[PDB]
Amino acid sequence: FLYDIFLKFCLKYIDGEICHDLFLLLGKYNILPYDTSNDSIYACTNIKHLDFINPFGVAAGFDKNGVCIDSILKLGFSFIEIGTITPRGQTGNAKPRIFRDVESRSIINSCGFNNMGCDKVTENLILFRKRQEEDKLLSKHIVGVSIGKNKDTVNIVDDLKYCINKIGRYADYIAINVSSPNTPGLRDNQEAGKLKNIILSVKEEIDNLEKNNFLWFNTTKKKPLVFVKLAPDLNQEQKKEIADVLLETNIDGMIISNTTTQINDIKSFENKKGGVSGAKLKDISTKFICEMYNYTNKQIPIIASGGIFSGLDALEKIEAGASVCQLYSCLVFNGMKSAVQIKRELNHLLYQRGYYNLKEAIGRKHS
Ligand SMILES: Cc1cc2nc3c(=O)[nH]c(=O)nc-3n(C[C@H](O)[C@H](O)[C@H](O)COP(=O)(O)O)c2cc1C
Ligand SMILES: Cc1nnc2c3ccccc3c(N3CCc4ccccc4C3)nn12
Ligand SMILES: O=C(O)c1cc(=O)[nH]c(=O)[nH]1
Repeated sequence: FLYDIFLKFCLKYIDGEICHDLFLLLGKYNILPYDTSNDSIYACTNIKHLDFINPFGVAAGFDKNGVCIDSILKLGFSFIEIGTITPRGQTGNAKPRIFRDVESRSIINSCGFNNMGCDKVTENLILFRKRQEEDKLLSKHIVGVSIGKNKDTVNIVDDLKYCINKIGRYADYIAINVSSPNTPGLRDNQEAGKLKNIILSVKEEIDNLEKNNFLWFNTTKKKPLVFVKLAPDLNQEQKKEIADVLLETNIDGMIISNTTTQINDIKSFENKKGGVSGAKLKDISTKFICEMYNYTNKQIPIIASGGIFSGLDALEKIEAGASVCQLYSCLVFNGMKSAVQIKRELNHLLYQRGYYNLKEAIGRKHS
């Protein structure tokens, strides 16, 4: 209630990234609210060995620098994708680079990987991983890392392999961000051939950490899984071309999806630069989940992202083929209550539809 009144005022009177930097500060000093519950095993999901306590996690770009991991996870989430991280720190693009429409529940952003750099973020994860040893309440909470490239870097691979060698020992999973619209020429890395080299080189570098170098100082105590974040602005030819790469390279998951450049039906996001996230992306990401779940013949697990605000929105994703649901615009528009309400909303529906558990619902639309 206290943070909900304050968030409403924030959305209508204070700048989007000031708000964002303000709440993250109230997180680093552990004064954000808490969601206490062991979470019903009813909603338990998994991607290989990654055991999620609940199907809801916080998507990348929220805790870019991993300075707020404990307080964000303590809001009722099972996992956090920290990043996107780049080898060297970046100030990103010119501000204001975050805008929101309340009536249509959407966000437009041209951040351009604003982060402290892989080395500083690694130290921030080391400190959370050290806390995770003493604090038992965060021992089953997964932390993923989204790895990217610096603006001026011509060879994406060198940057991705750099990131692995520093933060790889502390990640439960590594997300390859090849879908940023604010990093010039990055979506060109989603092309079948390039992505095949990317995934393989990234997987070789994770494998090499184990070959060359207690070691896995993460939740799993195992080597990080590899996920790729895909852009919704692709043709059917590319989406199927990618599927063959993901099936052959054996990617451990695929995050569907990132922000869109296609949504131009928002009047307040007209001449603002960046990708649109929120309630407008909802249907676009679900159909991309659907397409990819059948282009990859149900083999590659899916991490849903794009317009998830409710239990019905969450079930829509799970049934399309999603194993986990990633949040972002829900935390922005609905506030701190997001994961409490959405777990509750979903559990009501899982019972109402008659599923014994969540794992029974994954891809049941295609049944
Ligand atoms: C301000 C902002 C920054 C973002 N930065 C990143 C990022 O660094 N890496 C990433 O993979 N996604 C990033 N995203 C995309 C989110 O992870 C998410 O996929 C997107 O917001 C769509 O989900 P939503 O509709 O639930 O918000 C960003 C989104 C916003 C609004
Ligand atoms: C209000 C508001 N107007 N714009 C934004 C915004 C923009 C980008 C990312 C997050 C947020 C955000 N959240 C609100 C929820 C939350 C929870 C934990 C840690 C930080 C935050 C910040 N609140 N917010
Ligand atoms: O850092 C950004 O600007 C960014 C990255 C990403 O993957 N998606 C997004 O919309 N913004």
